[PDB]
Amino acid sequence: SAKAPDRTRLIAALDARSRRDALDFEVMIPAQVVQYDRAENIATIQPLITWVDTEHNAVQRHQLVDIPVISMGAGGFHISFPIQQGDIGWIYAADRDTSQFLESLSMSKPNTGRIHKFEHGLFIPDVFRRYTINSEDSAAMVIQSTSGATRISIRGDNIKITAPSNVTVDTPQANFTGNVTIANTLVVNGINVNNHGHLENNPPDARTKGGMIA
Amino acid sequence: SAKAPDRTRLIAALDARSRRDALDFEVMIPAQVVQYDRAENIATIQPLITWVDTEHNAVQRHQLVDIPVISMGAGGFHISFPIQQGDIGWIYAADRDTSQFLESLSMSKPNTGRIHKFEHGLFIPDVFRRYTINSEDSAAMVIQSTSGATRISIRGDNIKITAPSNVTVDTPQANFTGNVTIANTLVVNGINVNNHGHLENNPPDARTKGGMIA
Amino acid sequence: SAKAPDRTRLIAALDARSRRDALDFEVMIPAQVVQYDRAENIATIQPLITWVDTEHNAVQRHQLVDIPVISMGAGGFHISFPIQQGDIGWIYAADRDTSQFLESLSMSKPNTGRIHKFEHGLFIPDVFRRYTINSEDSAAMVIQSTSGATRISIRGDNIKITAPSNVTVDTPQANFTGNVTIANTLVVNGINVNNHGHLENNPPDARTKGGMIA
Amino acid sequence: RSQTRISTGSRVQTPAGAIFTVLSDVTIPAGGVATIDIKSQEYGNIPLPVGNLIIIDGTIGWSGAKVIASTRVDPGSRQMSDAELKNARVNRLAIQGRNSTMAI
Amino acid sequence: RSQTRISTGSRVQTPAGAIFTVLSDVTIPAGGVATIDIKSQEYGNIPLPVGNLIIIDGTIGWSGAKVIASTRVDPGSRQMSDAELKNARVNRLAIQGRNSTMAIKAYVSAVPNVTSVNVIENNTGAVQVVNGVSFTLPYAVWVCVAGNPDKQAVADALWAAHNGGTPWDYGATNNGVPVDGPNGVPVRDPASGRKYVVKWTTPIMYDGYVNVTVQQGSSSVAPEAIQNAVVNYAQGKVEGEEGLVVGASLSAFEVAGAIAREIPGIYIKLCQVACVAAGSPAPAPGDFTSEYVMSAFGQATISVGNVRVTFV
Amino acid sequence: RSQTRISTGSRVQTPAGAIFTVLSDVTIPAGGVATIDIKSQEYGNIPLPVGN
Repeated sequence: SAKAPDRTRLIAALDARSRRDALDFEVMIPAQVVQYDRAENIATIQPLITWVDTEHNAVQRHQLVDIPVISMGAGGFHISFPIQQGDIGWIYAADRDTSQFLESLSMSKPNTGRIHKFEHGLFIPDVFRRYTINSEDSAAMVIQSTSGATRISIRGDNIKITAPSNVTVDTPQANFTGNVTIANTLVVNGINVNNHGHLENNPPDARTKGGMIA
Repeated sequence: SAKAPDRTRLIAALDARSRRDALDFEVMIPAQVVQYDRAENIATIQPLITWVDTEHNAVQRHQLVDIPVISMGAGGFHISFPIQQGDIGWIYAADRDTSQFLESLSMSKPNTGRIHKFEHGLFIPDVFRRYTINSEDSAAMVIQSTSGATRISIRGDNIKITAPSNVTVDTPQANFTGNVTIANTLVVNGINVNNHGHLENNPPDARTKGGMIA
Repeated sequence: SAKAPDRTRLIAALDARSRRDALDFEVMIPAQVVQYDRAENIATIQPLITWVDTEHNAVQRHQLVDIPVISMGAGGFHISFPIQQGDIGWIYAADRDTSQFLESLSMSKPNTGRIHKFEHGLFIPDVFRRYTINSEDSAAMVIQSTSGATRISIRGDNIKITAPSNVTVDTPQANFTGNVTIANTLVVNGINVNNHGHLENNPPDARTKGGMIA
Repeated sequence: RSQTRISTGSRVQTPAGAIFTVLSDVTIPAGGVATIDIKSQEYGNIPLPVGNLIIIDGTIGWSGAKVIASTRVDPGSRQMSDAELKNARVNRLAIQGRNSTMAI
Repeated sequence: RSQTRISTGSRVQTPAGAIFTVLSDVTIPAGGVATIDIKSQEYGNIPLPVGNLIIIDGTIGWSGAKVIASTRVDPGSRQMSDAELKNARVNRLAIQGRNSTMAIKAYVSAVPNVTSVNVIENNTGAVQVVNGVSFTLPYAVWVCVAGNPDKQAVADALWAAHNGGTPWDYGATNNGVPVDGPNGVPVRDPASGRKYVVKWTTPIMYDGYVNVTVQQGSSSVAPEAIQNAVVNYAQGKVEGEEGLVVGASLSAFEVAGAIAREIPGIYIKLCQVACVAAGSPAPAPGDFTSEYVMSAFGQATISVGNVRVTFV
Repeated sequence: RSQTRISTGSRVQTPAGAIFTVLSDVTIPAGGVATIDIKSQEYGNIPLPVGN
């Protein structure tokens, strides 16, 4: 992969050296996940950009193991996603070796001299256009599922916490302050406000007729 | 752009060569969005860092088209924002041409030989200081609006979901495990539990006086 | 830091020069927060990758003051976390000086010629291992606290909004549409619907005994 | 799943194991593979029938182990028998002979 | 496990300890091992037992702590002695001798971290009291050793300067402080036979105070250079006048002389001193007198704040 | 908090103060430190007794 009119001018070899030195300057490419575990936050990663020789063949790159995955958290308030094999994202490169920094998470020396290499880097997940946004969530922060049915659609004024199954909340002490529009029964402690009743003494144990009417 | 004592010592030309080779090494600058569509997640982008010539004039950079925008999603659980023209962020550069990878989302060769150029890269949105955080949400993950009125303020113990208009939830099967403190009416199925009554046999159809009285 | 057989061959000299010029190429390293304020989104930062001299002593890097911190927002819908002293993440570097761009958020020249130095750049937080995920949130977008107690777990179908203390909602016009499963009292407007009652005319001022019962 | 258990993966048992893998093997999708190993030192060693510790991994592999079917050879060691060769010589003074108690 | 710690590994204590690893170690599979280390320079601040920070190391090295079970040794430095060597010359002028009161004093002074010593021979043996400090036995030598040396080393030195048939009398209750109560340090005789007994005592601690009245005359201003002079004299850095030693007595005239030799031209007016026991609060202005008897057993100490100077 | 107040950080007053810090000093974490000042020019200037 060279040119004949090189080796003739000094600047020819100089620019060839500049190109070869900037070609190995690994910075940032798309990548796919070969392996991952959520407890350790390190994922085996196969880059998605091939190499090509003079004969014009693609040589697939090498898998990168134990690459930390970003979580975007401060004060412990991190954001997690279920990274699985087949996901795609972008892998970055570190200025220096982070193998010694990974195990300690503190001020540490670079273990090796491998500068600007994809051996040490990150993996920011990204779904690209592989997502469907509902028309009602046009201009709204939508945090949704794959196709999108459990979307949290925060708008400029209102919010819409959609889900197809349930909104099971484990909090015990809602301090809600506002009017509701629950168009259904209640089954409050198994009593069903919509069809509940009362008992009195005249008539005694008078099971009041009907259910719940204003 | 040059200095006179260059072209005299070899190392002068060498470090000038290094400076010029590192000046074209595009990595990352702030940028603005001129076009965007949420269906395909590609945005026309105008970089926000001018080039400056010898005469000390700013020549504006060129608009970059079809730049993928990050979404931070894994397993289909992505996060989206209403990317509109005028928002600002940071644009990155790829180690190789990712145009062939963009349309395929799989292992592909670099289409051209353009290395480390802003022609191919990402755009991570970033609001910088253009937001207002309420005092109540000091140490709390606040996911909010521009000024901040629909903030989700997740604290270490409690969570406040504010919204000035409505907190509509489209799921049919809430499983809230606890109690509420809703200090208003209920209008459950249009019956207004707060002002509801009952009827019995003696007196027949005796409309219970008042609404709700404990 | 030099080798004897350098200074003998030209490409020995040239690759020494290339190594030095690539070593000065500041791109991306892990770092820590020394100071921060949420109002201005700039944080004093101490890099977490030491320098190394020939003696094999590590010299701590210099604090990088007034580095903007990413927020990931577009259209004003940004995401914020309580960035505090002692929290770790990764600091990036800008192609040119962004000092003139910081105070204006507009198209401006690079103030100086400092290229690819860590001292202008961003800081993206990341928690790495420092978080605990509950087994119930295995495959689910789960956003929690440090250890994880206020997790919003958006699953493929259902939503689990956990909170140890309260799930206070400040919205005034809830439009929830679906069956609820509140397993406790209601204290609706301080009336305790669970132990509620009614009063009729025959008997007059008759406290209907018991609460809600079918 | 599909971990590349690469050559000389350092492992260790109780009495300073230092056991390497002879050749690199890739994990089968089932999750159970068998590797061939050698000992760093050249001394008579008795590996325990329980997996004790591993050194090198991609953090995905849980652990190795030793089964009953595993082939263990206690190896000879130089001489170590250097002062006790003088002891063993009197006993094995009739190796070249046969058909006798001393030869046996 | 199986990690080799390289030599000259840095290890900084919380108040900038700057300890160095001197010898290489290898971590056994147990996960916890023991290493040895040294202070970087002449002085090392006392390391509070905490988890020592790791600065320069290999990839695997996790952490290292400190426990009381670790050993210690106390440095002593700073010519050592520069100009108080002239004072120590008259004391250790008979180091090369043995089996005498002066030789005992010289050798036990030559022990490190021994600020001062007192030796009484009580040679007119009739029990009684001789030169202060009562003596139970007729013939016996009493040794009061100040400072904070090691008991083993000072016992070895005391046995080396043995005199022969003189026992060690250190009783009389308040007379000194017994180092180990009855049946003191055993030590072993270099001429091999039995484990003998050597008895010496530690002087009673005393806290001293000074009140000074000066005029700040001659247009020479010195606000708080007085207590530095007083503490220097007490510690014995002056030439020809040993500081607060076991046989010393806190004297107003001596304090005044030290203050004057350090800085003249202030016209010192009052130099009351007084003194209290190791504990106790300030002795109130009523106690401040011109002298303290300060019997042979007992050592006074002047703190930096115990000197108060007043300008008139 | 613990800010490295670099040497010759300048300040201004109402009557064109232009007074620099003398030497490098890092403020104590309490929230107040004592510094020294030098005026730029060689004319009699009287700063007002109010923080400006």
